[PDB]
Amino acid sequence: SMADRDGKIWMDGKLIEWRDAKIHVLTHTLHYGMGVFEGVRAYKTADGGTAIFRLKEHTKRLLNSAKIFQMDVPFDQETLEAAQRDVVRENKLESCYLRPIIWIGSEKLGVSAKGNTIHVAIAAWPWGIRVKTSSFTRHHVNVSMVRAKASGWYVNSILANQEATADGYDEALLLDVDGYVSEGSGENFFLVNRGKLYTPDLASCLDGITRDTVITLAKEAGIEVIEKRITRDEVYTADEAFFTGTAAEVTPIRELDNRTIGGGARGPITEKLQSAFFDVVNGKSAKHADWLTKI
Amino acid sequence: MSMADRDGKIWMDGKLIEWRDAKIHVLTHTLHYGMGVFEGVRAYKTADGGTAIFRLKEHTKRLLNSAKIFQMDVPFDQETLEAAQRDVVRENKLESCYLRPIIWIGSEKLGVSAKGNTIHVAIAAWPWGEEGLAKGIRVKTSSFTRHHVNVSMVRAKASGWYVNSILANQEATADGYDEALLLDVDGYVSEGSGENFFLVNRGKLYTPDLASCLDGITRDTVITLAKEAGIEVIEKRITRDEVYTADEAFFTGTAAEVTPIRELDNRTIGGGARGPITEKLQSAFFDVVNGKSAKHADWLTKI
Amino acid sequence: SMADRDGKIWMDGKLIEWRDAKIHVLTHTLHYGMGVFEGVRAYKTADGGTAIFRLKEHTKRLLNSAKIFQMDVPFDQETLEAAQRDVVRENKLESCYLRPIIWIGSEKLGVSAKGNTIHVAIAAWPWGLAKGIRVKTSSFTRHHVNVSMVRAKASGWYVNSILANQEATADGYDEALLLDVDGYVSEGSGENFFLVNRGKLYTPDLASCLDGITRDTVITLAKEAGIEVIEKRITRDEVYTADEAFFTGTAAEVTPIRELDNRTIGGGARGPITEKLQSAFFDVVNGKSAKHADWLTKI
Amino acid sequence: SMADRDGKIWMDGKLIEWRDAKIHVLTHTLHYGMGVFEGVRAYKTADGGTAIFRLKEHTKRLLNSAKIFQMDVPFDQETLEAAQRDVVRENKLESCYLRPIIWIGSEKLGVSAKGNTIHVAIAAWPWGLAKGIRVKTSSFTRHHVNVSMVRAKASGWYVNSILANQEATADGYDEALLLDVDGYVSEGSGENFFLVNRGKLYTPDLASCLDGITRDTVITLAKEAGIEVIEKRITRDEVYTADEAFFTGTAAEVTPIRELDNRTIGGGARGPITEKLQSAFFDVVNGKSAKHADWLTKI
Amino acid sequence: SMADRDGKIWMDGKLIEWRDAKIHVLTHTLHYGMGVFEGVRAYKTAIFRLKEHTKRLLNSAKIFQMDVPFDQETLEAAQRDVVRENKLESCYLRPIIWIGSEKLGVSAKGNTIHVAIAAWPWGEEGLAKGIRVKTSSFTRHHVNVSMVRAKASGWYVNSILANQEATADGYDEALLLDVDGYVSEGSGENFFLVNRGKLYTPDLASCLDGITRDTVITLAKEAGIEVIEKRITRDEVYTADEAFFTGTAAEVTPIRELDNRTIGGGARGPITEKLQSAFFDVVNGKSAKHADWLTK
Amino acid sequence: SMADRDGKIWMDGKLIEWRDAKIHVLTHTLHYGMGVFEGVRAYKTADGGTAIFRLKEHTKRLLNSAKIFQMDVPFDQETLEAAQRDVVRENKLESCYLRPIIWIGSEKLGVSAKGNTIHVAIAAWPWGAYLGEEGLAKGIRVKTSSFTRHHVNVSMVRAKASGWYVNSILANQEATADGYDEALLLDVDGYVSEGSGENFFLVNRGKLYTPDLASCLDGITRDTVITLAKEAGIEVIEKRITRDEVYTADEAFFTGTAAEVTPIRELDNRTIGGGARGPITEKLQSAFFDVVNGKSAKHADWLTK
Ligand SMILES: [Cl-]
Ligand SMILES: [Cl-]
Ligand SMILES: [Cl-]
Ligand SMILES: [Cl-]
Ligand SMILES: [Cl-]
Ligand SMILES: [Cl-]
Repeated sequence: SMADRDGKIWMDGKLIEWRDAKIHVLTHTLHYGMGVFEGVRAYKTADGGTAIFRLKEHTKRLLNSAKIFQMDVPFDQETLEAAQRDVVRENKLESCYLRPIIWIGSEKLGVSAKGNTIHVAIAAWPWGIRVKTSSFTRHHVNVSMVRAKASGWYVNSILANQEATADGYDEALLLDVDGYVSEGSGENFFLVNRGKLYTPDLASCLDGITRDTVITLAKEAGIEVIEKRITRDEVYTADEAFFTGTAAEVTPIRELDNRTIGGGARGPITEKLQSAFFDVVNGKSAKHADWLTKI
Repeated sequence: MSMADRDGKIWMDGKLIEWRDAKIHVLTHTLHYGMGVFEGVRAYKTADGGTAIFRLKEHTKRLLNSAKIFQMDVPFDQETLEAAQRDVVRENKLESCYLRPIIWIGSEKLGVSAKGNTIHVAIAAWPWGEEGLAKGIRVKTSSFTRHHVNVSMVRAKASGWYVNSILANQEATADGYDEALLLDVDGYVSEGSGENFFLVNRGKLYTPDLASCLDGITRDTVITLAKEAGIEVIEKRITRDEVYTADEAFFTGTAAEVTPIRELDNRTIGGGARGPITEKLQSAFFDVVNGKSAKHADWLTKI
Repeated sequence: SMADRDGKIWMDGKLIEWRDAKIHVLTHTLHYGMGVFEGVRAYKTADGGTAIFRLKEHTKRLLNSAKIFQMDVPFDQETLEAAQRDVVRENKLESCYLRPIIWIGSEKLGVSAKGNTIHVAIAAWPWGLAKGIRVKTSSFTRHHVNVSMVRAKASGWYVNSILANQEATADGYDEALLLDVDGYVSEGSGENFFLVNRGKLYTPDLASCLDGITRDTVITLAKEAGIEVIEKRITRDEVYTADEAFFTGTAAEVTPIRELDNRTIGGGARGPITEKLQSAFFDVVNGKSAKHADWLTKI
Repeated sequence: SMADRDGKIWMDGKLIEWRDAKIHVLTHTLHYGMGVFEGVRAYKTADGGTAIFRLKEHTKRLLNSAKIFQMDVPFDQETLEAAQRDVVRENKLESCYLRPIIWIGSEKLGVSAKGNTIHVAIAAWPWGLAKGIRVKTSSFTRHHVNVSMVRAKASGWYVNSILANQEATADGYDEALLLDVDGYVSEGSGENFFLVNRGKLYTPDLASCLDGITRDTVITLAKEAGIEVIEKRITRDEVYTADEAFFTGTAAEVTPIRELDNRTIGGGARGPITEKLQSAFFDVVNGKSAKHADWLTKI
Repeated sequence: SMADRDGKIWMDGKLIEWRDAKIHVLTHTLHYGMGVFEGVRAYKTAIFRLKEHTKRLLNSAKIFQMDVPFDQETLEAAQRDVVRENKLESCYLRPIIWIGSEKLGVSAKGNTIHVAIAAWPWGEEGLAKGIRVKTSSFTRHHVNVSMVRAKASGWYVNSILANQEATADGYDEALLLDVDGYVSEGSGENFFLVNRGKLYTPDLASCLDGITRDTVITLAKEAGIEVIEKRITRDEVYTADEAFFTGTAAEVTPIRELDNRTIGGGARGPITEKLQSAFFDVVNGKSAKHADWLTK
Repeated sequence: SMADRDGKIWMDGKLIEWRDAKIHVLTHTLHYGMGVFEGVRAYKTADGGTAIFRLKEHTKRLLNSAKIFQMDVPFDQETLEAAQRDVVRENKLESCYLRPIIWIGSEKLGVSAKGNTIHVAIAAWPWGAYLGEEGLAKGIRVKTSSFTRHHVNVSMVRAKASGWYVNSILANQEATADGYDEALLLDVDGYVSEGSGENFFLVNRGKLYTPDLASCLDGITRDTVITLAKEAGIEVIEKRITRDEVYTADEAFFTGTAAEVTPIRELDNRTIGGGARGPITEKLQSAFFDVVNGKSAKHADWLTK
């Protein structure tokens, strides 16, 4: 169990024993879906030291998700950044994944309840493919607030992922309400064609930090980056395709809907970009030193 | 105080436990990812002094159907869950009350796509708008759009589904209205943030088709009573401006019962008060839930 | 010119000379399109009298159109039903067409002006069907129900109708048919649409189309004759393969459609259900129907 | 009252007295919505003179709007420019707002009227900014681009604006922001919409929104400051999390938005890029810019 | 091979030998998709609803403004003669109308409108136990892009794509949603669901106006079953009492699972069984009532 | 009749007599619409030679269309490039039109037949530019269709497939029935997509605008003109375009293999600009003719002789 572990969790202003990070079943977010979270990675750098990747941007995105929902968080940004470093340090972790989550408490359990506590907890733990286009449609931008990385949004991801894996695929790819490629269930989507890098415009899809990272490295590598509406059959005829996300970083996609992408192998743009990414997270990059925060 | 900090009994994973011991870890799958399902059920103090749950079979069927939509294997069958609900009312010494069964995904693995998590079940209950029911309420059309039927499984009564309802209800209430009315992605009226919507025009009863909206038990109840009153019930696509010109309008829901709407977007609905068909359906609904109907005695389970 | 006539117009409470029914170019409705109107007919009835068809319902729809716009009309329904009759009476008209219109006046220009006078004016003037018309499906799409309030009969909504109708008549067709934003048949540029197939009467559901009073009249008549009426989404190619089709409107009445997009509808002339409904309609407007006498108001 | 004033209106070829600018209530545009207008300003300049801002571009847009609707305007561009200056000059106006309007007359009052006169009239009259306004996202949806011709500045277009604007003001906000049919931000009820993020300027692509002359002025100024301008689909929650946001229009000039849907924008006052572009805009309209002197016409 | 067989095909007004029914590769329909066809069955008790199929055929040509140089009666007799001359009994008839080889522009007019009719002899436990269906990730036709009442060669690419998607992952058939996300139909069948004793089907909207559908609707009504045409969500299927497909090929086929969710008890439902039996009793001439649906 | 002619057609690996290139009526693609084709030109060039224009990209696109449909084409790309060339040479042609087509054969005729032969054929024939010459010089009259262009998750719009053309036939017939030269289709959202066989361009204030590659086809002639435009220093913008943007544009034109670069002088009875071929259109048309006629060192690899 992830519940049954030795360690420390930061909760509501202090470190507590991991197993004591409990709440009641009548917690608003459990019933109604309004809570926000992040996924942040720490890496063991070439130093031998450990640093968190883009800590500032992730924490700002967390507080912005809360802002979208008018959730007043009782901690400033600096407290939350320091808390995340503390969780890595006091758990004696090196390469790990951090999960900050902000949720609405147990005072009142109507839909419309106001006056519930806004809770915050932070835990951490140590830390090409075949893809199938999902029969489930990606979020509508005036139904769901797709810039807020919110607990309720993942039902659609779960459904899509479960569909893909039940039939033996590695991951799902979702189309938007107009039938264009939007994203994977937990990742942003990219395609390579004629030496140029394409990605769905920032419309229905999440505003990813790994996406932002890859986009910037591509421009610095002199690769043209185009944001546009992409049809499923552009993917089938692309030269390369890949996913980006905090968990997996850059994953090449060798097949969609049983149509081989390019030669079926990892492509040279995908490799150059994957390498440039490795250099930046292992702290072998002078240019992007400010993306790594040592614990 | 707080809903967590109470004396009584909650049924959880097969047994009654003390209320305060119904606890989950913060790394619980549903808390992070939104896939969980719940019901809201009412128990009423009936005309004969007793207590009875209203449409327990149908709510418990719907709960299990919601889990089925999500391929959540519930480790308890329907009969067990009906009996557990009656136990929670009994052992908390409740009369008129609200029941809240909830099924969620546990703490074993915390990826999006983790499989082999425990499917947990809990049932809590607690005791249970006089002006609104009599005079009607003021409703505002929301700027947020109701769920798309191939994005969200709108027949499944799911935790994640409610973000949209909170946002719409917060907008209405911030500007001083009683409730929100949401339109679907094509601009037709769908439903309230926790209620189904009806309108009356020239002695006929209209409701949005069972398209983007929840398949509501109170809705089903009111439609059956309407038909038993010889009232034509028509499922159709309804524009916001049909509402503005309707003879009457109202909401239905387990919490909401039958709540008349006297105003939408600052346009008065008919005479500005409870309408005569709304009152008739409201009144027949109250007879059925207070155990004063012989026809619908089978909708009440003594508890 | 419609402006240069003898006779009387009812304006803001009283009968005035026709030519004196004038407003300033800085009238809010002229600039910004928020005004509402109606079309109502009077007929010569079998007994030689003259009577307005469904006066109550037309006036209700007019005050409802205002209500939708939150336009506070300074006259009640009894007053506007009385005034309409007065306009027919004083202009010595028999068979004619009435045009009440309610608009926002001249005190303040600017989109968001509050405090303008809400004016009312009623004018009236003297006023295919056996054969069938040729129709063209428009390349312009009909109103979205959350952009325009389609239950309000509003000045601004008719830009769309003008574009469609001009597109049709420029290429030699009689009228346009408009599809909705989903590609399904909605209505003509100023009339509701019906189709007949295997003895049943179909018509687009009351979604984006106008709630026509002629539409309602003909639905009622159809039901009373034992014809099944079905309101559904209709594709253009159900029209091509239908047995009959027609339009309804106050000015139209029931007009048969013999061709859509150069595909012949049925045998290419007026069909038998259309004929029966037309005949039923004329019995009601000419005062031959005891059942429906309260649809006619004498004077 | 805007009808009851001293001054002169240019109408159908000549200056006439202001109160003589009258039309009949049976005027086609009043009933059916197809007429077009333009909003133009004259500003007092730094040399003490007075000039109209982008007269040539506003007049072209007006004539384009009529073209889109196939309204044959009986005056050429040069005549209409001279006419607008004559209206400013002859009413002894300095800082003012000018409103050329073109509409369809009174000869026939059917929907589909051929051979109505195309009328033209021009009037003019004398004519928050600092750390912003509070905006509410409308429940009404913005125009569909194949139902309404959104490039044509059309009387009927404004009914949607009036509805959104009244909804926002009724609840105590300053203005509405409208989403398009797909849920993306389109524009204000009378202004275009811009957001700033990470030192770049974003605006909804010219899709469902108006082709603004202030919008154009501001985009040009931005690019001349070396600010990157990107047209893209913008979600409402992108605005909640943006560094800055503002509106543009002829009447609004550049108005900062400090709050949308009770979410503070940035720090909740006017932002640095908005202030820069606002200052640049005022430098150009007050004639302090040699570079953009050809945007001003001496009166 | 279907091209290499003993028999007769009726083509452009006369019976020719089967292997003689040939066209050139520069045939307009082959390149541009505008052709129309039918599927008709004959049963051992009779062609089933020959008049109605032949009328739908001529209506499809009409929608496309394809002038067919034969009347309905001629085409009805020809179909009868094609079954006869191949000495067929239980069989499938395929009339096809297409556009010939005169001009290969998109916009070419003055191409010949050809007609050919073939037939050939004609899933028990699928009919008995029910099938496993997968909701497609391809969307069903838009009704102002494709003329969905016309049974048109080009309309079948969407069907093929979907069917292949479903079969590749081991399902029996695909189910397609429309552009709005509602249940439309299978790749060659109409869709029905039963709930609380009542029969539901997507409204005639994006779906094909099926002859088997119509048959089944009429039997249901005669049996006193309420039939409702409405928009249906995919999750309404998952929680339905019963579901099935109708089609000239599919007859009445139960659906026992959709997207790995069991429908009701996982077998053929009682209202499905009753409808399927009414259907087979009609096609095998065991019902006086509907005698005028069979030709002999 | 295109069936009744002297010449050679390449079919399933061989040159045979034109008239022998026959199939049965029971051919899957005739019934079900799954087949794919190209249109490709050859021109007589500056030195008396003749060359096929962008053969590489037309043949890669053909095979990609098969890919999208999962049609296993039994020849690789080289053989098909050479086969197209063979067919121009043997029929002794110069300025001509080539039509390769890949279709599903006659073994099984169920919808989901998954065992047919994948057949391939190439035909070519001559092209007379004078008959379309005045449209090229003076521009054409276009009518917005009441039919909507393909939805990108119903039809695979990057596959140039036999079945997509029903929509094009319908729109074209509607335009030509009422006396217009061509149709313009709007997409499911009301924006300008393309003509029934051509990509659409607009010019305004010196800049070149075209519909984003969304529901419209990824035209080789579209790509050719965008490239030439960028090389001439013209800003190119791919955006959503309303129909009233065309009514007020300074110039407009269609591109396509058949249509080359064809100006549009009127849409929906609204004159485009001065009502004649505009200057930018003329420049880009001349650059296009320069490239196809072998008058450009910059794009010499687009011609195979
Ligand atoms: Cl993550
Ligand atoms: Cl509830
Ligand atoms: Cl009328
Ligand atoms: Cl303005
Ligand atoms: Cl079949
Ligand atoms: Cl071509």
